[PDB]
Amino acid sequence: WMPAYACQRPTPLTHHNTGLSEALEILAEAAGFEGSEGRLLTFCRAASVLKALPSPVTTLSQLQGLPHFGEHSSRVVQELLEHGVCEEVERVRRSERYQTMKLFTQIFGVGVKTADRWYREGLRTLDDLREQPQKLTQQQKAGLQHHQDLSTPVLRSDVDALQQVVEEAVGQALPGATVTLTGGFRRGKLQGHDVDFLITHPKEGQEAGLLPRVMCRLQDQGLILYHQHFERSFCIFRLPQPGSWKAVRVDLVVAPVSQFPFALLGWTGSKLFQRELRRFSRKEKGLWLNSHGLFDPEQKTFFQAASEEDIFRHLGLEYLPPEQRNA
DNA sequence: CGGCATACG
DNA sequence: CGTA
DNA sequence: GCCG
Ligand SMILES: O=C([O-])C(=O)[O-]
Ligand SMILES: [Cl-]
Ligand SMILES: [Mn+2]
Ligand SMILES: [Mn+2]
Ligand SMILES: [Mn+2]
Ligand SMILES: [Mn+2]
Ligand SMILES: [Mn+2]
Ligand SMILES: [Mn+2]
Ligand SMILES: [Mn+2]
Ligand code: NA
Repeated sequence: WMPAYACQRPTPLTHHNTGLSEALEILAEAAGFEGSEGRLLTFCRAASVLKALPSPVTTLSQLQGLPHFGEHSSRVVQELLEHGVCEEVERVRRSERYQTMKLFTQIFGVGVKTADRWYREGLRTLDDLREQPQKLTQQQKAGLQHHQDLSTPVLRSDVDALQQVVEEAVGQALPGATVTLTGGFRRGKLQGHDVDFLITHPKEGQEAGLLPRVMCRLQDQGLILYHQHFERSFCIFRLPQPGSWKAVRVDLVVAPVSQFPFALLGWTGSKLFQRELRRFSRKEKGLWLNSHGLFDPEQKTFFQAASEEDIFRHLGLEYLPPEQRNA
């Protein structure tokens, strides 16, 4: 009925089990904060299964046979069905550890391992970090300086304005180069916390060296509040606002046209969808997938793809448009 | 039991 | 280590 | 935590 991999089923952005999936994703996030990547994956996959269902789960019976639902995740759902609340989920939500790790890892430049060390050192608030600035990287300094703006949702109106600015710099850097919106906005999201663009050129090889030229041109237009210094740039952009501006996270990626379908697939997401697609590729088809290509390790050859549709066909999967990849 | 995606900065 |  |  329900296939076991997220890449085998459509998952829309909005669905019929929002509250249940949100609770399982709390437990997934908490597992990640404790270094338990296996438990994180199971809770993420269980949440995703619910997102793919055609109607609301009303009774425990309806979980029988669903993949990734065992004793633990089924108990979470049963408590939510019976009481409207899962005691374990609420305990996590309320915990100082969860709240502080969430706060710290949401900083650009701070991962789980840094947040955990800071937690163990007794630090709890952003102002605690600002009081010891010499212990921060340039990237963390930027993430902390801009943290408030970076916590404010990006709207689709913002995205269209940013895309025009990036296109202008890309056109000067290399006439004929193209700019494609990726990430969650390509999956149909109306808001996000960052904007992603994928840049290529129709003539293989002409894109070499492009990203430095693009960044220099954005920087001299005064639009770059932060960048590293390549084929991936993780920036903070200055975005105009009524009578002011706000900081926005923007990722710029370059790929040659031979790699573009793979890069588009990977950068469009969702994260879980791509992990599941790569898992499926390797475990079920014996092929190795990343955002550069698809490798047959037995013949030692790369698959040529001209489209995302090609890639799904290579893997024997029915095609899913981006708006159904919201695993 | 082992596995859990796979890259770049 | 961080980032996607 | 769950799957094969
Ligand atoms: O930023 C994200 O979450 C994405 O683009 O999928
Ligand atoms: Cl684990
Ligand atoms: Mn348990
Ligand atoms: Mn009860
Ligand atoms: Mn994104
Ligand atoms: Mn991004
Ligand atoms: Mn590359
Ligand atoms: Mn084991
Ligand atoms: Mn375990
Ligand atoms: Na972070």
